[PDB]
Amino acid sequence: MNPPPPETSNPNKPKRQTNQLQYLLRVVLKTLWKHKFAWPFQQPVDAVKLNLPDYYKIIKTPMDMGTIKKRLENNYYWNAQECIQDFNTMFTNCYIYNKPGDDIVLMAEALEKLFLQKINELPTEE
Ligand SMILES: COc1ccc(-c2cn(C)c(=O)c3cc(C(=O)NC4CCS(=O)(=O)CC4)sc23)cc1OC
Ligand SMILES: [Ca+2]
Repeated sequence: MNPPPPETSNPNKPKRQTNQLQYLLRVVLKTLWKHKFAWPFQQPVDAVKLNLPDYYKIIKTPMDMGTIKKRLENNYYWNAQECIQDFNTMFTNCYIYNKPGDDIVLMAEALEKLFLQKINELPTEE
């Protein structure tokens, strides 16, 4: 079985919007989401459908851009660092689970490169 997906809201977690969080949704996530290689990362890994019975034996901190998108839309994060951590977790999971130089790894590496280019212009907190 698949695990439940990561939460995208939590009534006990303080919510916030900041201009860096806006930029993460409006520019960074937008750019990655529309990229040709986004598709394997737009939703939680369906280990059942993909026949990966060991995926969640190995990956205990799953993350995907669909979750990140909903979190941003829900103002789930307190700061940009929390969101950046989620992107980094998503990339890292892909590197942990897959052989180096598998096509999925190259895709994640391309998205990570673009991610860093886009966050290079993250605005100051105003
Ligand atoms: C909607 O279709 C997909 C949705 C998600 C994925 C996918 C996403 N992510 C993040 C992964 O890490 C991932 C890993 C996958 C995979 O098949 N890996 C195995 C084959 C390559 S390996 O031997 O390096 C490790 C085991 S499929 C997949 C692949 C899909 O189609 C191929
Ligand atoms: Ca392949």
